[PDB]
Amino acid sequence: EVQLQQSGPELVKPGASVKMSCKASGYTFTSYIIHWVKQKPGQGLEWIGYINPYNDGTKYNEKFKGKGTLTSDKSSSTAYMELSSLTSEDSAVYYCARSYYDGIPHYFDYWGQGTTLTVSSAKTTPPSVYPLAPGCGDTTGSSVTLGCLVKGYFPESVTVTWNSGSLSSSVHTFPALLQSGLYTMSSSVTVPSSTWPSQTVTCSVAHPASSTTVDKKLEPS
Amino acid sequence: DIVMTQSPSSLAVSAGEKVTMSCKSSQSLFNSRTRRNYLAWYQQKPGQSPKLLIYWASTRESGVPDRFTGSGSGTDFTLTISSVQAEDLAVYYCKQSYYLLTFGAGTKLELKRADAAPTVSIFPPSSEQLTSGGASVVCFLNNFYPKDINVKWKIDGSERQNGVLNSWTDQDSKDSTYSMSSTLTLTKDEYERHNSYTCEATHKTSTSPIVKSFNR
Amino acid sequence: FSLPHNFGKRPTDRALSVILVIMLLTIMLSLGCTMEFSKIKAHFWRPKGLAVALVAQFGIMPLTAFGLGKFFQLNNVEALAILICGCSPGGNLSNVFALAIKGDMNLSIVMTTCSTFFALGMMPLLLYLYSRGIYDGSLKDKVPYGGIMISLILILIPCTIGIILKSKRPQYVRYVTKGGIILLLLCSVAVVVLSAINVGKSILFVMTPHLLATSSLMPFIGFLLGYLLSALFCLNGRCKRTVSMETGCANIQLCSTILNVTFPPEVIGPLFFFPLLYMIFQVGEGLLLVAIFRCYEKF
Repeated sequence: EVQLQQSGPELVKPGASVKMSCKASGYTFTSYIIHWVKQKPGQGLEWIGYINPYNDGTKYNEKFKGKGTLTSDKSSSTAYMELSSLTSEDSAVYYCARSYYDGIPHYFDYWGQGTTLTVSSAKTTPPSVYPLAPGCGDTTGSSVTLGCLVKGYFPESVTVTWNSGSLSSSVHTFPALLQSGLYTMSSSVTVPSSTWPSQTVTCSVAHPASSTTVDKKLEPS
Repeated sequence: DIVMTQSPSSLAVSAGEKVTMSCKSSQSLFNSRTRRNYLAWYQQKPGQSPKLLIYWASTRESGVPDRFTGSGSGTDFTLTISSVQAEDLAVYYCKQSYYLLTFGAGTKLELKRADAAPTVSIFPPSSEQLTSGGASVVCFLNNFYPKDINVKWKIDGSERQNGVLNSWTDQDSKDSTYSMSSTLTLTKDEYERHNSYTCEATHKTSTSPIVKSFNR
Repeated sequence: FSLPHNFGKRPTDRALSVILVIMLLTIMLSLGCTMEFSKIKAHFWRPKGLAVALVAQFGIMPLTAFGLGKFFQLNNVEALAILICGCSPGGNLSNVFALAIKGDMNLSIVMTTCSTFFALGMMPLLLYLYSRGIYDGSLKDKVPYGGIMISLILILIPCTIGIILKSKRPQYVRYVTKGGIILLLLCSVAVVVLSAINVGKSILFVMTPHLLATSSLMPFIGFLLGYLLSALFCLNGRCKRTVSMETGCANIQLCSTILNVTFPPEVIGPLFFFPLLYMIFQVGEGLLLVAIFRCYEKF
């Protein structure tokens, strides 16, 4: 059956000049039109415009008229999108959808895998891990929670594990949100207080986009 | 132009109770020439591309479950499910294509719970990053089901709410409850003069907000 | 279902095109031999009937097409086809029918050439205005323009040479006219056999209720309303017939070309047979009216 292929994730400096490729080889390319949909993370879908590869007819939304630019290639059976104007807020997921077009586009009956585009100053930096330790006169309780925060890592490909912790049991991973250029995330795991001193607990942060696999064990005050 | 709004935007149904998503649109988006009633109901599971469910506001794509059904005309539309299950938790947008391709705000479906018992945890900035020129104090709340919850910072009896950062958990599959995290980041040379840094949390499960204080 | 054979190869449709071109050349030569320039200038002196007939046609035909599309629930492509084909200017078929009824011929040719010349500009105007909700694009650049001027040249030049020959050497007209006639016969049979080479499956295209009703009414509506409006404005009997019969007929070449250029062939599969059917209906009405008209003058 018909499937849509996307270029993949892309990072770009705020100097713009970015290109997106959507390939479709499951049917006759010119018989259907291709729409582009923009989705910011957590704010819903947003339409951009469509292109008819038969007559190369492009229709744009009013909001994206200045920035969007849609082209097609019959020989490669693909559709290209260019923006040429990017800001820090333009990081989003873009989908290419196929719709039938007799006189009016009917519906997006098939969608692409979606490509994520990020705009920032880049300059990726090794993250720094900072543990969390209670003990400022508190009585704690039956169960005590612990964690280690991550500072100053640019790329999203980061994981935090508790090899000496409770593993998948009672672990919460807070998704990161962009702030001050360099964004941060956190993890938390709760363990019984009686067995915590007996068994040491360590957190390991793996950053495949970089060359660091730093791990550390927190120390009570 | 045509703008569409979805009323509930949030529902919680456990096992069998039918859902009802309605977006009233703006104008009569029904074609007089042909009785097509241009409207499309889509589904968006997290971390996945949207999937089409209903086209022409009354018919379904082949292969979708028969529990989904959509009925409407003119400006009034309604999508319902006879029986909801685990993989029916997604986001629905009810796109229209009568005049221009516009999407709705979206409706999120969750799983209901009996009640909530949030637990507060406060952690002060570590010394080694104090030597690094900054400080960050973090308080996070665990195991609370309802989304409506607020946090406040009392510093020496003063209400600041400056430089706040909040992060939400994605409602792990183990149970419908989830956690929240809040961080305050401040430079050195003002951490020690204020001290206090009491945190308070207001949630619908308790009339009295629950407060945790810090010293030194 | 899909297009019969392969339309991409175009095996013999070049022959059909050239035969139709030469047939139009011969018809326009005969028509130019028929008419005189002084009465054409006299008609230009008082275009009142001509102007009112032309503006009435351009005002009623697209509106009738839109009404038929609304009533019969045609799809977007079919509604666009009806709108384009309905508002097309008068073709050579109306001139041949004018030969059949021999009524005020030069008025007919002046009306058709003026209709083509003004339609050159009114096609974007009528298509942009009457197609709100169908083909949201402006389609102001997809209207053929070289084709219209080519048709204008092909309809004026043979008429010009014929009217010059008749007004300077009136003794050699009938002779060559007779020759044209026999040539027509030969070309005629070629047409039909070539149509066989491209007959395809026209039955598959014919959706009986909507397509048949639209074809039945639209030329009939044009004929009847043109005749009524000509009668109301105190027009001559020959003028009445020629105006009604010019407004009823239309042209199908530009309609087919614009449909082909705007849409991919798979979407407009059956619609490729719509203009031909349209033709095969209007003639089927045209001669019929002639068969009535003779009776109207027999008693």
